[PDB]
Order: sequence, then structure tokens, then C-alpha cells
Amino acid sequence: SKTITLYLDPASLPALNQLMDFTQNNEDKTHPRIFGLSRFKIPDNIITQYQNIHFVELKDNRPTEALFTILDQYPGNIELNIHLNIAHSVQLIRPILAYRFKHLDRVSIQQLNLYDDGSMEYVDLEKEENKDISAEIKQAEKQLSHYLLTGKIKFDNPTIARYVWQSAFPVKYHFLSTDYFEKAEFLQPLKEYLAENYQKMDWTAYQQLTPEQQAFYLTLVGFNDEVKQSLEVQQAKFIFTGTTTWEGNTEVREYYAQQQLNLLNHFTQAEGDLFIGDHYKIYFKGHPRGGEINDYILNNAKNITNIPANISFEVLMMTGLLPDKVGGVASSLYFSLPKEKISHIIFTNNPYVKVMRRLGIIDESQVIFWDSLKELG
Ligand SMILES: Nc1ccn([C@@H]2O[C@H](COP(=O)(O)O)[C@@H](O)[C@H]2O)c(=O)n1
Repeated sequence: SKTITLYLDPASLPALNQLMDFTQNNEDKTHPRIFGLSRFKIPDNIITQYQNIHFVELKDNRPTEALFTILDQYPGNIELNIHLNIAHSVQLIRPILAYRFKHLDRVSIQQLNLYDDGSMEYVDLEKEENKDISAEIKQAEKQLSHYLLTGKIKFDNPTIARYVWQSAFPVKYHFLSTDYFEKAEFLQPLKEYLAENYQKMDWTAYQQLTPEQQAFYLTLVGFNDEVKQSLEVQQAKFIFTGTTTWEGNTEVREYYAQQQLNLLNHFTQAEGDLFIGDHYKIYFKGHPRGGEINDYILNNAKNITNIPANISFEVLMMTGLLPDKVGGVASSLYFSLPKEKISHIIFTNNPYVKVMRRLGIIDESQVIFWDSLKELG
């Protein structure tokens, strides 16, 4: 049989890891590959070097039936090597299971590689604090069994169902935070259940690539020379991190733009509650989905250097280009940021807060929210 590798991710963290996997394997120019990465366009110069390389759109967190046409090109026995986003794993593998169903003799699942979406997994697990995890796991395994057998999705506990793929396939999980699993006492039954099927995301993998593969990887994530250089200057550096909002509105986006500009000034103005001192060069790392929110900071702020919003913050870590201090709105990027580089984390009782306090990312101090900082200026 042939092995076909599928890389599916609507978000960004998993994509970063999958792109690394691609890079690590990039010597093989003919291994069938199917990219379903909503946030990363593989440039055409790289595309033209590979054969049997395919692309599928995602819609509603699942590949479209365009996937069937790709797969039909491989008439032999095929084994599926699948990389997914943990939070949306159930939906992302739905059409693959559907296709498998129409082709039992030829199509089988080799294994699954699951990666965290971000803070979302943790916030959702935090909400199961009061439940009997052990009982929840068994229900999940049983319901997953029904899905695999009927194609129908029905989970009493959709959060816990994300973690029971062991019962069906060889799987490896890559967690943003292993600590959460090891330290949260109510999750001890999930931890033991997972046994040897998980590991921490290895942010040092980049260091082990050859220099040409590094240049290659940088092209996939879009970390160009111009950005690299401004982060190599020899001066004290602070990066303000932006956030965004789902709420496809305007009054909310606008409000978020205003508050985030205010939060910036609390960091950068002498009268601010968060004032960092006047010995740092200021940088802005807007949120990749910030849109107008990011424009708003660049249009109204003063002596600040922009790090193109599309570049995922974790790329700076991999390339060793982390600044001295990082501050801004609570974000998935703070789960992997070295502790001594945290200036201050602000939020917009609260499970996101509970998660970060449990992980020690924030202390017992007293959470600062958006709306408690006065309008400076
Ligand atoms: N200011 C920001 C915010 C998020 N991000 C990217 O978006 C991902 C998810 O972030 P949020 O949890 O903040 O939505 C982060 O892991 C990071 O890769 C960024 O690069 N810069």
C-alpha cells in the first residue's frame, strides 16, 4: 500500500507543527501529501518542486468533498497518515471516515497526530473540573465507537471525546501544556489513560534542521529578512501583543481597538499603570486575525516597530529572536513563552484566568482586565 499524509488545520499552532513535519520530510519529493491548512499558503516556488502534492479547502472545520477527488487518484491500497487539530479533530476527520466507509477494502487509517489549537483546549478542559473523568472517558470511547461504525457524531462530552482516539487508532498527541495534564488533579484519570501517547510540542525542532531546511521553513511561515533584521538589533526590546475578537460586529471590534490602544499606552507612557520604563524599543505583534484592530494601533501609536501580524509569534522563539519583555492581552502564545520574558498579561471566576494561574503563567496577584484601566491621554 501507499501512505498518504494529510495535514489538516484551520488554525495556526497545529499548522506550524505540521509544516515542521513537512520540512523534516522535505527530502522525499514524491510522497503523496494533502494540505488543508487554512492559514498557510505554500508558495508556488516550493509547490513546483514536489509531485503528488495536493490542496483541499476547509469549511466548517472539515475538508470539502474535493478531498474525495484527490483520493480517487490513488487506486491502490492506501494508508492514511493524518495530522489534525485536537479541538476540531472529530469534524476534521469526518469526511475521511466517510470516504473510508465507501472503500473498506482499499482505504485504512495508519495513524493520527494531534496538535493543540491553543488556549481553547485548556479552557474547555477546565470546565470539566467537577465531573467524573473516568466515567467520561468510557462514555467518550463508547460514543467514538458508534461514530466509527455509523458515521454519526453524538458525544455527551465533546471535550473529553477529543482525547480518546487511542481506542481506535495509533495516535500521538502534542500538547501546548503537559503541565496542565500533570498538575490538574481532576485530570489525573485522563493523564494515566493517555499513558505514552502524548508529548509536549518541541519548539526546539527548528534548531535541529539543517540551515537550508531552516530557510525553507521560514518561507512556509512567512518570516522574511526584513523582520528578522529588526529583531537582531542590539538593544532592549519589548513586544506588545495584540488580540482579536470573533464577534463579527463593529461596535465590539471598535471597542477592542480602542481598549487595546489604551492598554499599549499603559505600558509605554510614564503615567501608565504598566509602565515599562524608557529603555526599551517598542514592537507591535498584532493578532493574525486582528484586521482593523491592528491598523488601529499602527495608525494611532507613536514610535513603534511593526512585526507583520501574519507571522505567528512562536516563530520568534524557534529562531531565537525573542525580545526581553513581552506584554499584552491573554493569548495562546503566553503558554510557551519563557517565564522571565513576561511583562504583564491583561484579560478582556474566569476559566482562562483559572488555567493561567494553575499553570503558574500568572500568579495569585490580582488579574487586570481591559475595562479597569483608565483612558489615558
Ligand atoms: N498577538 C498575537 C496573538 C496571537 N498570535 C498567534 O495566534 C495564536 C493563537 O492566539 P490567540 O490564542 O491569542 O488567539 C498564537 O499561538 C500565535 O501563534 C500572534 O502571533 N500574535
